[PDB]
Amino acid sequence: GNECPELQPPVHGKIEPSQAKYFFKDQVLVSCDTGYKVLKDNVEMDTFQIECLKDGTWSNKIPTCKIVDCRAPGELEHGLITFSTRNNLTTYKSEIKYSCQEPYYKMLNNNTGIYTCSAQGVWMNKVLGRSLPTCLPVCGLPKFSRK
Amino acid sequence: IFNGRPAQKGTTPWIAMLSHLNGQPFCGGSLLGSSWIVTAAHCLHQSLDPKDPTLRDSDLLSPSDFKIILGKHWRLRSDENEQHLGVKHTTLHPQYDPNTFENDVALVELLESPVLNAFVMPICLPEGPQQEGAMVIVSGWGKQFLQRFPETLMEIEIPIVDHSTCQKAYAPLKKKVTRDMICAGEKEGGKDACAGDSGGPMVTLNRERGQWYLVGTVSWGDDCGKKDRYGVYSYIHHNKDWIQRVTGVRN
Repeated sequence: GNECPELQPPVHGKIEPSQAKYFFKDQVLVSCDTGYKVLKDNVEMDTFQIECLKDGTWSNKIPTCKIVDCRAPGELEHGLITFSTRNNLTTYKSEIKYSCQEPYYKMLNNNTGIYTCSAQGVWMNKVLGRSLPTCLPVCGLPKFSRK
Repeated sequence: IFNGRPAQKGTTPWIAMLSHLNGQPFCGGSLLGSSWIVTAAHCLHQSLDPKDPTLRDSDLLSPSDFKIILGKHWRLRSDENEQHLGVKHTTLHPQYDPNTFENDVALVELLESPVLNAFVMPICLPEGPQQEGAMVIVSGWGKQFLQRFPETLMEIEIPIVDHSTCQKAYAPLKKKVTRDMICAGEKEGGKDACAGDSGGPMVTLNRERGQWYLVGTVSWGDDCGKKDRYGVYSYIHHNKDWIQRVTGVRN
């Protein structure tokens, strides 16, 4: 009946179904790109639904997309975390590199120590996946000389 | 240690003292990996009654009845550096024989792992076997000649003796030297381990790695410091697999 106005997709997101015009009772779902989620209040979600009401207005405004946070990476005992440049970002696609405390520990390759923040909000490594690396003790290297 | 010289502080950071809760030392050992101490199997059980010469669990020393001290230098005095650690479990070699001292090796799992540092770090497991006449270093807090106890950890440097001439030397004496044992000391005698040095480390230097490797643990020797007679140590390369299976240590 009444036509609802053109909708603008959220940055890093989309609106479906894409119609030329929208009419009473029409439903649309707002979605975000992979690595992002829809943000209402302080709550993240996969889709938000708005509808074209009888009076020609939408039930809600189009919300924003928020980049997924992987939060604090797992603590590596006897280890250290170096973040990729300054901000110490822990959000989608950014990286950390694990190291072991030299000189009394060395890391197992296995792995590169590079853990990258996934679209599912988990810190992952090519080889170990979620699991963290292992710092092993360095042996037989005394620090005091013998005459 | 007989005919030894005082060990220079800090240059034996892998050595462990096995002591009663009281503090009285009785054996030595070595830190392996993060939380294991390798020592002599005969350090971890009561003396057996000759009229019933078989080892049982009832004779084993309880984890609550002894402790480990790492980063120690003085025999009875104290550091800074010392870390006093409780025992979780103990495991003597499955084929240990208390009568012939073969497979005289044991692994003490710590209740609490030490903080690794300049004074406390592990000794490496041996990569391969020992060449005849290699110079090794035996260290310990046991008795010396005229039977005093030292103020300080003592050490000797002695050559490894070929397995064959070690067997021929101990016959006389109706005493067998098996594959799992390695021999050190010189024919003239003098430099040797003794009572209280049991389980202490025998180590050598690797080059050009600059890494120190555990070759053996102190096991037995007839009389301390007497000619035509060599000190017998548990050959760790021989039981490297068992140590790795129980411990999960890797260099």
